[PDB]
Amino acid sequence: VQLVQSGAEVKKPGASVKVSCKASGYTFISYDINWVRQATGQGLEWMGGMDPKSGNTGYAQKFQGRVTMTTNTAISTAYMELSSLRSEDTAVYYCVRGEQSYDRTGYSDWFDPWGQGTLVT
Amino acid sequence: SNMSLVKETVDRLLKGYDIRLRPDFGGPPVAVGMNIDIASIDMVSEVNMDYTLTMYFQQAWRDKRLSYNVIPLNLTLDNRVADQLWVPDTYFLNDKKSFVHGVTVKNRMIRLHPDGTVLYGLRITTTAACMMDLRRYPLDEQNCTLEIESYGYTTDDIEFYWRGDDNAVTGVTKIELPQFSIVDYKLITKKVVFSTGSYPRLSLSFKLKRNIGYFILQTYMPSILITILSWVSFWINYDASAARVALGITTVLTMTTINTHLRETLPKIPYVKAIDMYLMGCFVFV
Amino acid sequence: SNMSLVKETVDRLLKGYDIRLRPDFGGPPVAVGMNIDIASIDMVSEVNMDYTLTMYFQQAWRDKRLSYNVIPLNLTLDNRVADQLWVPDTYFLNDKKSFVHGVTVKNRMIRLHPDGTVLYGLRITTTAACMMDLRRYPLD
Amino acid sequence: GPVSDHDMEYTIDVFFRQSWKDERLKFKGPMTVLRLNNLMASKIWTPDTFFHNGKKSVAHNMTMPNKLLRITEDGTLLYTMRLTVRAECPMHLEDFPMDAHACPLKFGSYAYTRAEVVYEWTREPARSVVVAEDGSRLNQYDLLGQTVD
Amino acid sequence: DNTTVFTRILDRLLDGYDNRLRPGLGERVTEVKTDIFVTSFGPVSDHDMEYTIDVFFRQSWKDERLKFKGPMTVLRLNNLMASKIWTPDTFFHNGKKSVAHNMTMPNKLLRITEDGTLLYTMRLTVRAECPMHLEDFPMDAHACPLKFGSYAYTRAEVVYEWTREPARSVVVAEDGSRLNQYDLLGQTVDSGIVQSSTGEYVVMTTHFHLKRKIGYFVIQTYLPCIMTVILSQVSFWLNRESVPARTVFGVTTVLTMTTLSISARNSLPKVAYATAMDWFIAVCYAFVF
Amino acid sequence: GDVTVILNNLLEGYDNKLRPDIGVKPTLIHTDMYVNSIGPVNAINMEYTIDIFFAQTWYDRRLKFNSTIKVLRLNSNMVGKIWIPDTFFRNSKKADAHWITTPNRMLRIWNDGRVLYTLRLTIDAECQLQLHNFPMDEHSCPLEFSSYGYPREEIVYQWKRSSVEVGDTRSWRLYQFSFVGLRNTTEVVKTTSGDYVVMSVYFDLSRRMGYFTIQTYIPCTLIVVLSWVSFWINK
Amino acid sequence: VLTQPPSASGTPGQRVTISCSGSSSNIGSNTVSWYQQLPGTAPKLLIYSTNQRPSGVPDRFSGSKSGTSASLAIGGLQSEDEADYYCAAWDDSLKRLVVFGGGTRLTVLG
Ligand SMILES: *[C@@H]1O[C@H](CO)[C@@H](O[C@@H]2O[C@H](CO)[C@@H](O[C@@H]3O[C@H](CO[C@H]4O[C@H](CO[C@H]5O[C@H](CO)[C@@H](O)[C@H](O)[C@@H]5O[C@H]5O[C@H](CO)[C@@H](O)[C@H](O)[C@@H]5O)[C@@H](O)[C@H](O[C@H]5O[C@H](CO)[C@@H](O)[C@H](O)[C@@H]5O)[C@@H]4O)[C@@H](O)[C@H](O[C@H]4O[C@H](CO)[C@@H](O)[C@H](O)[C@@H]4O[C@H]4O[C@H](CO)[C@@H](O)[C@H](O)[C@@H]4O[C@H]4O[C@H](CO)[C@@H](O)[C@H](O)[C@@H]4O)[C@@H]3O)[C@H](O)[C@H]2NC(C)=O)[C@H](O)[C@H]1NC(C)=O
Ligand SMILES: *[C@@H]1O[C@H](CO)[C@@H](O[C@@H]2O[C@H](CO)[C@@H](O[C@@H]3O[C@H](CO)[C@@H](O)[C@H](O)[C@@H]3O)[C@H](O)[C@H]2NC(C)=O)[C@H](O)[C@H]1NC(C)=O
Ligand SMILES: *[C@@H]1O[C@H](CO)[C@@H](O[C@@H]2O[C@H](CO)[C@@H](O)[C@H](O)[C@H]2NC(C)=O)[C@H](O)[C@H]1NC(C)=O
Ligand SMILES: *[C@@H]1O[C@H](CO)[C@@H](O[C@@H]2O[C@H](CO)[C@@H](O)[C@H](O)[C@H]2NC(C)=O)[C@H](O)[C@H]1NC(C)=O
Ligand SMILES: *[C@@H]1O[C@H](CO)[C@@H](O[C@@H]2O[C@H](CO)[C@@H](O)[C@H](O)[C@H]2NC(C)=O)[C@H](O)[C@H]1NC(C)=O
Ligand SMILES: *[C@@H]1O[C@H](CO)[C@@H](O[C@@H]2O[C@H](CO)[C@@H](O)[C@H](O)[C@H]2NC(C)=O)[C@H](O)[C@H]1NC(C)=O
Repeated sequence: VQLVQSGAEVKKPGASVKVSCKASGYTFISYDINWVRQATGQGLEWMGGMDPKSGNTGYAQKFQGRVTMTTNTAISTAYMELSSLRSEDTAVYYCVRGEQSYDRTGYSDWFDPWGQGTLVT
Repeated sequence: SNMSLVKETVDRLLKGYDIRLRPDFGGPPVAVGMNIDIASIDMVSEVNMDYTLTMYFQQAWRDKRLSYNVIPLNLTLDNRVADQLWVPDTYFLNDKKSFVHGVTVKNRMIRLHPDGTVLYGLRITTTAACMMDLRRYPLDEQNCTLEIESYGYTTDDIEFYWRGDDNAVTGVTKIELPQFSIVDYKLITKKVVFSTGSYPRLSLSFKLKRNIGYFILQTYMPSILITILSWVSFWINYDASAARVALGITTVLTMTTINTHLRETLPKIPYVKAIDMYLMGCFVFV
Repeated sequence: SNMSLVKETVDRLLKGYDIRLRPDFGGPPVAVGMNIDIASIDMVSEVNMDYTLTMYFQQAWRDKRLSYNVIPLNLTLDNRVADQLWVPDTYFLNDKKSFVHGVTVKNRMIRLHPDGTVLYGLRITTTAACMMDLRRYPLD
Repeated sequence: GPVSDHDMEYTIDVFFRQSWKDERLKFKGPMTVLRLNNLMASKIWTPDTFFHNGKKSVAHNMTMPNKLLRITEDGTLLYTMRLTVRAECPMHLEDFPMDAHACPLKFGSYAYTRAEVVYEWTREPARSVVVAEDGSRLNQYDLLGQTVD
Repeated sequence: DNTTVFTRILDRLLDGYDNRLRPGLGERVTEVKTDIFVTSFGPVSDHDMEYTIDVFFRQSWKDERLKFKGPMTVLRLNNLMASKIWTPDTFFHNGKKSVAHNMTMPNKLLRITEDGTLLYTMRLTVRAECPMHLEDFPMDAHACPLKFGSYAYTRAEVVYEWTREPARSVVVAEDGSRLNQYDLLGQTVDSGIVQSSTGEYVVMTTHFHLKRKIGYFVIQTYLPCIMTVILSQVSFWLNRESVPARTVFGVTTVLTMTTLSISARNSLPKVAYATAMDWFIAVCYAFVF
Repeated sequence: GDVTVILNNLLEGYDNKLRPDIGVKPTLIHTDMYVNSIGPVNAINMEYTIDIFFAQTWYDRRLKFNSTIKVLRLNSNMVGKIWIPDTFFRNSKKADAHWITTPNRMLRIWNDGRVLYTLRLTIDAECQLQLHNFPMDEHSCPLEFSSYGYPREEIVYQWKRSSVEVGDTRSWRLYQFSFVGLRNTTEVVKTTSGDYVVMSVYFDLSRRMGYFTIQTYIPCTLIVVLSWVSFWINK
Repeated sequence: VLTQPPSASGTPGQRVTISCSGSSSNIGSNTVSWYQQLPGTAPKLLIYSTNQRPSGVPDRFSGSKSGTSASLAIGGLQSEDEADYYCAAWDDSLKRLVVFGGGTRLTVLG
């Protein structure tokens, strides 16, 4: 299972950015695709998730009105669209798969494949 | 005296006792040892995919709160005191309808030992669900289990084991089923892993091998002999048209009657079985 | 108001009542009158040798302790008070499984009369055993 | 009651009387014997007898609990119950339909061992289990006679 | 003294509590977040249009009145305490006879977190209604439901919401299929609003999709019927003078088809309309005639 | 906050053993049903199952409060503390309420003392089918209910405008019968205890012959027409 | 929201423990999972469900959860474990929220 991801992008503030995450090796509709950002100077941050089957999304609080995570089941890609870019938006944007287990006693989530991929403004 | 002395002993033990707290709440896990005296395995129903078993299910743990020194003798208390103690929240993972017998009084046992050990017994009739695979029916072995878990406590709080670890289950060799025969039983303790932790579990597995002589005598012998009787028409000479027609067509009728009466006598299992394959073979030969 | 009068008389009646004692504890036997309004006879099983019947089984006795005169009506009390009064230990000698219906509430009635007469009714289904001789079956 | 050969079980309906001696319940009054309410009969120690081979037994409580508890001034308690026991009768059918069986009814104490509660028949063994003269509800079999032990 | 604090918390927890008032009576809408783990999809009783489902039913709400503070973060409650707190009175709209297991102890669990979050787990067997349309028997596929909701609490008081994405809030165990006759294909979970004479209620539905197996009716009715028709036709190959022989084919094949049809319609429930197997039987009998 | 005080006052100085207005006038109870389904009608036992939502509304001046809240909407919890009529179904062989996950009752108390009490029932009503014209028979099986201990001069039942209403009528588990209609009725019956107001909800059913045709009529007819072949067979 | 030490250290062989502390609505209610991140590459899963170990991570690593805190115990600390270690725990304050920790730079003295 891999989450091969788009190449680097360079853009000036205020320009919408596109990143893409083609998944291969697993039924793309069974699991979810969470987008995690990571600024070079600091720790990880969670951008938001999306269910590849329903389209349901969960963008984080700090990006409530700046993101659009859609998904194309046909080609099994999930491409985020960050907008309203700024100087603080330069960071390595990761595509993760939110593997999950549910049974008698509640749920438990994690991210096993992970990916790569970056953007600078 | 003695009688009163013990009265104050037990009253002191129970006063200031918090039932909400397991033994050694802040400390190491409590270890519960289990026995089962299988009184009976009543009915193994292929239609309902279940079996019924009556057992004397016993558990034993340590409750340092329930420790006494001023008497030596093993105390046995009225079962109504089991409501005021802490008893593990064991449950049978694959049961459907279970009950503790309640005649002439609620059939359970509560026995304290001077060192704190508590023995707690119940007399249970459990209707467990036994997943079955009757492709090979009636030449099939059915592995029917009973799974014992703890509902709310994880391995960090409670630990399960068989008391004796190989003789914990008794009375199984003395079980005389009408249709099966216990060929082996296994005891498996383990810790299963779920999301929020690992929960303890024990598993009593019987292997039931179905007895065959009946099914031979009732189903196969008639069909085989009717197939031979159908063959008999070959020695009957070609001219005997009415004779050979009578024989063959009546053999077809008899095969149909056997098939459609065994369809009722046999348990209603709406997938194909070996017995059905054999009856179809005999029909095709006729 | 009349409701307050009823409340007071009922409270007085149940106050200082000994459920362990039959009426006329030291006196003559208490007489109990039976009525049976047979609602139905459902099935007659000759394999189990029994028959099921649903009936309105009612008893009537005189309890001088439950005597009032300040109101002229026949009080009808919520069935739940039948646990606070003495009721005879009547049992059916040849039943196998019986039960008082409990929908929407426990189907029983307790009624007090000014002269102390208690009228206590139940709605019972009884699977009563019946010894059957089926030599002459079906001409029996 | 009926003996079910398919389920290998039979049904029996009994009046079960137990007498024991509790010295904590002695009293001195004009009455030698007093009968105890059911609420109070639940308040004293009663032996926890159970039927070893019972499958599902019911203690009738219609219209009132079919139990009676009686105390003599000597402290002797008599406790009579009315109950239906659906016991299991393991059957061997080699000689069917010409077979004969000995269906057992075994009872005893749960949780009290031989050193705490000993059971004995109130009279001679075979005079302490009596079948009413009209008490035979069997279609198939013939009850010949019991044998206690 | 590591349990003195624990017992102080447990005793002070229910001071000034009213189990008759839902959390946030006049301020909020109580949001019970449901979640179901189907341990085993029990047998589908074709005669009764019912199906048994054994489930772990977990409901998590928020009770601000149980906010405690102490050395513990999660606090378990015994069933005696769990009867003293307000819990949603969920029921199953189509349920017939649901049984909550209490062996050896009540198969329930209630936990309270510091912030006042209550988690209530129940283990229960629900024997619900599965309305079937057998026009395609035995080639029928059913979609029958498990609808549940609240009693006595309209859409403006208690609103259920699946814990995670609807379809990840109901899960069937791997070995949970206890069906010997059908094939559990999939499941569709949904939320809706039902309007009744008493108010508007939230209803959480879960349709389980079943497909019937054919391999049994094939070899048990269809092949015997087809062979009987073939045998009836084979009578034409006999020479004409053998009148007794051909008459015996005719009549005895009619008898065999009679028996086969009787048996097949004995196997089917007692519906009052023609099924696919019934049409097959009818045409076959017409052929023999 | 305020509701706990309201409830504590309401149940303070209460006596659930006495019907509202015990000595003044009969208690008038308005009854509604909502038939979730009408299960099988097995002619062998002469019984039909039915699943309903039984609702009764009466007036209790002891449960009158003043406050900004116009209605109190409670669980089954309070049901056991206030007076509830002892309504029972006179033609039920075995009925039972539902208790999962929590008792399926419902209580609602208004400002002026109007109480509404709803529960969910599954009743195995009995109706003695007159099995003539089988399978071309039509029946009318009742669900009757009345108070158990309160005679006509103590409790009076009264239907509503849209009291009894059916659901889909397609998910119903009717096998051989077909639903055609229903009627509500009220009568007064004479009992050993007194005169009881008995309310009835007749349900009209018609057996469907699509099964018996193929099972018996067609095969018997064809067997007779087959037996005639002997006539054309030479003597 | 989860807080963990800015950095930790430990000589080879010594057992060092990284800890995460969060409120009761994320760690007290859900399960943490730990994510290693070797210098400059993409983070990988190190522990999930707080105890389970993904295929590939040696038994050396083990995690635990106590109330509202979690700890990653790196026994037999070796050279190649010099990396960042983060912890994530889905939060129940909104239907889809997962909160990462600050991360810990673990260095190998020597
Ligand atoms: C001969 O002997 C027979 C056996 O001894 C005897 O039958 C028994 O009769 C009694 C009296 O009628 C029955 O007791 C009542 O049972 C009602 C429930 O009945 C249904 O359920 C039981 C099983 O009960 C479980 O489920 C209910 C509902 O959840 C629980 O409330 C029970 O406690 C119990 O739950 C435990 O077990 C569960 C597992 O099963 C666990 O999951 C759970 O966690 C618990 O541990 C079934 O057996 C019944 O089936 C039989 O009966 C029906 C009758 O309708 C038949 O049709 C059917 O075919 C079967 O025969 C049935 O399905 C209880 O609701 C009821 O409890 C209320 O009433 C009593 C007395 O009024 C109160 O003291 C009690 O507190 C309850 O009232 C409170 O709660 C109600 C809820 O409705 C409120 O409305 C009420 O206002 C009150 O609230 C107040 O108190 C609360 C305290 O709880 C408090 O929290 C509130 O805040 C408020 O202050 C009662 O217990 C008994 O079940 C029968 N047993 C059997 C085996 O049938 C028979 O009568 C005898 N015959 C004669 C002639 O004497
Ligand atoms: C009925 O089926 C069950 C389910 O397969 C059988 O239980 C299985 O028994 C075997 C033998 O004891 C177990 O293997 C053991 O695995 C443990 C792993 O911890 C290992 O330590 C042992 O050395 C052994 O290899 C197996 O795990 C167990 N399966 C389950 C799911 O519990 C059971 O034996 C069958 N009944 C019989 C054979 O009578
Ligand atoms: C309490 O019960 C224990 C368990 O049955 C008894 O322990 C036995 O004591 C005898 C000697 O009297 C030994 O021969 C057995 O080996 C013991 N068994 C076990 C399992 O320990 C004990 O005697 C009883 N009474 C007291 C006072 O301990
Ligand atoms: C109260 O109950 C009594 C019965 O206890 C009722 O008295 C009956 O009245 C009728 C009037 O025609 C007589 O025929 C009966 O014989 C009376 N019964 C008895 C036992 O004497 C009385 O009507 C009831 N009503 C009131 C208001 O008291
Ligand atoms: C289910 O099991 C529980 C646990 O034994 C039963 O709860 C007991 O109920 C009796 C009767 O009210 C009480 O005296 C006990 O105290 C209860 N147990 C505890 C631990 O307090 C419950 O009654 C059972 N329900 C059924 C229907 O059998
Ligand atoms: C149901 O019962 C009611 C009352 O017995 C029947 O009559 C209607 O009742 C309402 C409410 O009192 C009145 O407003 C209507 O004017 C009544 N209509 C009449 C008398 O025709 C009602 O017809 C019954 N309906 C059914 C379907 O049985």
